[PDB]
Amino acid sequence: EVSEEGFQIPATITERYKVGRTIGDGNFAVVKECVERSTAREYALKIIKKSKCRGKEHMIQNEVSILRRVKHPNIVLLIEEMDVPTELYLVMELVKGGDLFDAITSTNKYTERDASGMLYNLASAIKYLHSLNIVHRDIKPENLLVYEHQDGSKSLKLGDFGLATIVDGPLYTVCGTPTYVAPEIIAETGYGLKVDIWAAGVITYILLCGFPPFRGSEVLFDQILMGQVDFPSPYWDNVSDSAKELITMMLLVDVDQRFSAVQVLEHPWVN
Ligand SMILES: Nc1ncnc2c1ncn2[C@@H]1O[C@H](COP(=O)(O)OP(N)(=O)O)[C@@H](O)[C@H]1O
Ligand SMILES: [Mg+2]
Repeated sequence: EVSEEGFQIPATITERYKVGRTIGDGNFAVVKECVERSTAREYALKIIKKSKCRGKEHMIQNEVSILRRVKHPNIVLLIEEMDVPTELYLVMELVKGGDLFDAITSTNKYTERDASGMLYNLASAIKYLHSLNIVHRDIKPENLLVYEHQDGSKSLKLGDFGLATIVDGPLYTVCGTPTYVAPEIIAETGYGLKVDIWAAGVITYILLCGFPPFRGSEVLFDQILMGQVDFPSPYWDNVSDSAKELITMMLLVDVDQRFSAVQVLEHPWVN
């Protein structure tokens, strides 16, 4: 069985799953809808194209090592994995509401009730990862999935563990998306778990006004290193002081003063 992209879907996958349409894509993966034949239950099939070397070998990947460990309602669950020489197949929980990048483009901005609930979901996921010493390093809207409840309410689920790792002393790899990257990453002075809180702070800021706190014009990186968070008029005039205070504590350049996920969850705006 060959997909439209040319993927040679393993026999064991096609035996138990009916592979459907592409529901999402990224730089490294193609994600499809699929249906477990025995139950008619829907799942997502994530297909990761592995990095090729000279010769017949392919480079090894880290994502499954982290995904196997993580089980939380605000994290996309891994169901099964199938490694073949050229690609890796991941059967995951299907999140029918799509991603937060498309949601933000469609809706523009959110109410404080909606944004606070979304931050509670994200900070809940981060608290759980940080309890396991796992830093995600790629928290941003395209990696957040919108779960739609039977009553119409929504919850966020964190996905894409492609850059995730274990923090056992400071990390130095410069990685991430400029809009969401913590100043200590760009500064190359050593970073840890709280780069995820900075990313969450940037997302919360975007949810309430529709644009990021550091937009640049070099100026972008200088803005991030200085960390001056502005709440410009009229866009932020009707937003509460409580929301602004929490976003400020999440976007502190001083990592020791910056909130932990626990401190975010304890803040009155998310309670
Ligand atoms: N489990 C899932 N359920 C529904 N859609 C999913 C999904 N996992 C991923 N997606 C969609 O596929 C896109 C890319 O998947 P992701 O895991 O982020 O791959 P990547 N590393 O290439 O960026 C996501 O932005 C989202 O639109
Ligand atoms: Mg992604």
